[PDB]
Amino acid sequence: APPEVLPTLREWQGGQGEFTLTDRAGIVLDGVRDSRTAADARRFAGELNGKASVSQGRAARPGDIVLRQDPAQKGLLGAEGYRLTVGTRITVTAATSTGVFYGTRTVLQLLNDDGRAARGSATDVPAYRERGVGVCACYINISTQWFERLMKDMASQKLNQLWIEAKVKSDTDPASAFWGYYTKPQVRTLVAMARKYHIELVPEINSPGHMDTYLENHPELQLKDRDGVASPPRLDISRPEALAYYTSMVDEALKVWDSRYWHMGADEYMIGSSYPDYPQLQAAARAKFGASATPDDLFTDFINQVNAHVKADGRSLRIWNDGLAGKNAVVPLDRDITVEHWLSGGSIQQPSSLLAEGRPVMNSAYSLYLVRGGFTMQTQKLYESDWTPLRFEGQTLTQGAANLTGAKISLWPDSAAAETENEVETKVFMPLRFVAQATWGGPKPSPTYAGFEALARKIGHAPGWENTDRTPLADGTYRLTTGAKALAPTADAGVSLVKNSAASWALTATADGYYTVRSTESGQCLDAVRGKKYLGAPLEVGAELSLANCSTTARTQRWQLDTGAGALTLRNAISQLHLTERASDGAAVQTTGATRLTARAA
Ligand SMILES: CC(=O)N[C@@H]1[C@@H](O[C@@H]2O[C@H](CO)[C@H](O)[C@H](O)[C@H]2O)[C@@H](O)[C@@H](CO)O[C@@H]1O
Repeated sequence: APPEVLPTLREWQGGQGEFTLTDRAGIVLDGVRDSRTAADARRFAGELNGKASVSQGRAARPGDIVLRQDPAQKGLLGAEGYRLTVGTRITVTAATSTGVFYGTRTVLQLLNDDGRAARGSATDVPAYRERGVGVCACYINISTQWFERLMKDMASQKLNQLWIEAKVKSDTDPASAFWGYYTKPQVRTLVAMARKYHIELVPEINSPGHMDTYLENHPELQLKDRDGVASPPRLDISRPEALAYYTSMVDEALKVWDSRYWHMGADEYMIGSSYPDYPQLQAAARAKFGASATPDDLFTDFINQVNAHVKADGRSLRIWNDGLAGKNAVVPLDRDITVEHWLSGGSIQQPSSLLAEGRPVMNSAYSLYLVRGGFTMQTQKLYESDWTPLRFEGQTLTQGAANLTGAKISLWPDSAAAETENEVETKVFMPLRFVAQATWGGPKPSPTYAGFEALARKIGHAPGWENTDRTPLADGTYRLTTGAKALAPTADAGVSLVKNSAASWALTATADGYYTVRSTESGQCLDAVRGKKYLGAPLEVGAELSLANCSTTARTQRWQLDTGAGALTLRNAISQLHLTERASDGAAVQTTGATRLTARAA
């Protein structure tokens, strides 16, 4: 029988007998020297969580796990595939560091229960080259700790691509640097994680619309209608300053992400009925592309100019598909632009038509979305329907195509205060295994979804997934102090740090890894409801915290306890800002710094 591993092996030639892992076992690297494979192999020893260790100075022998990097196997194993033999040693042979790494992901699952594995062999090569999760970390901020956990689980399931839409805190354009954002050091930590776990990051700055996270303080870059009224999320692609601004931000972002791909988004610029309100678009289209040109030609030209820009720096461009609707009769989309297909309908170009242009096409179906406060993909029905990347929105291919790159699930924060990142982490568990399985492309693991879920939950998270303590305080009543000031209810539902206050708080852990923080004196819960909102979330740095009637559904009343130096800081689950004493008046406000609080039972 094939081993019960996920994703499944493309095949399995079973024999009788078993391999048994002992304490004296070596991990032996006896192919080409590769410092990345070696570093991976040292981490792998720890992930196995027994006493096996990397050997040096000897040949492979019975009992070893052998990791053999042989570039001459590329024609059989590709860039990511490996050969696995389980006999009286385990041998993983691959052409690349990544193929060895994926072989080790299988070995972890084979040996988890009792250190024994059934004998046999497999050539295990992925069916698709892009096997993805996408996270829109926009408006809100999604913690780097959450991303590290996701990437470990992705790697454990041989997923290899992480799309991230996020805003780098900008030195190029400081007027865009309003929360949420990632600092450049934080982005570099994500880059390092992805290198460790053999994931390719694919960053996006959406354009030329959906730019309200950049253009808020740039009224001069916002598109204006016939009457001068601004469309705040949109650049005016008829003007030279649009491209100049956009490529300046791309260039800054590529310096930190250092990715091979750039995703510019390029969703539909506006509905067709809106073009008459911006007659500069048709005018510029005609000016540049002739009497027959339409605004869609201008839009596609904008994309092709970004293409030229990023190609000059050795990168490749990707876009969404929904602005490709057969209306750009003069200016075709450059055929080396990867199209990620998520939406069908109307005259939106079909996947078959895109693939016939010879360009790369990824399946990013709507049906594989997770949305805060909204749509949840139907993992069970998809599994039962034997979903593959051939199953696009609006069109099933019956024949494969080499330029179909693969597929990804996508995690969106539309109602950003409706669900916490920890809730989303729970929700994505089975989606992740589903997409890993469908894109790696081996035999279906179980005829039933129940069997697949059971297996996936038995295998569980990657080794060492946990990277935080979610419950560092016993539930109870505490004074929360900084010097001789204690957090307390103050005027007008406010909360301040108050000298010699006796005020105390009931802290109670929640199911999703946070705490509610409830006034002993008032009975009201610590909340974030004041200041500017984006997607319903209180994202204003400097906004006052306040007290409100305790509500289980108010995710803004959930607080993460970040610990350090015998103290804690309180991070709002939704805003991801920390409780901070405001110097002028002692008010508790939310900032990207923090006030350290000592918890004293009380
Ligand atoms: C064009 C469109 O409707 N796209 C939808 C997604 O839009 C993204 O929304 C996020 C905010 O959550 C951000 O503004 C991105 O730039 C934007 O592309 C998104 O709403 C998803 C999920 O509902 O649906 C469409 O893909």
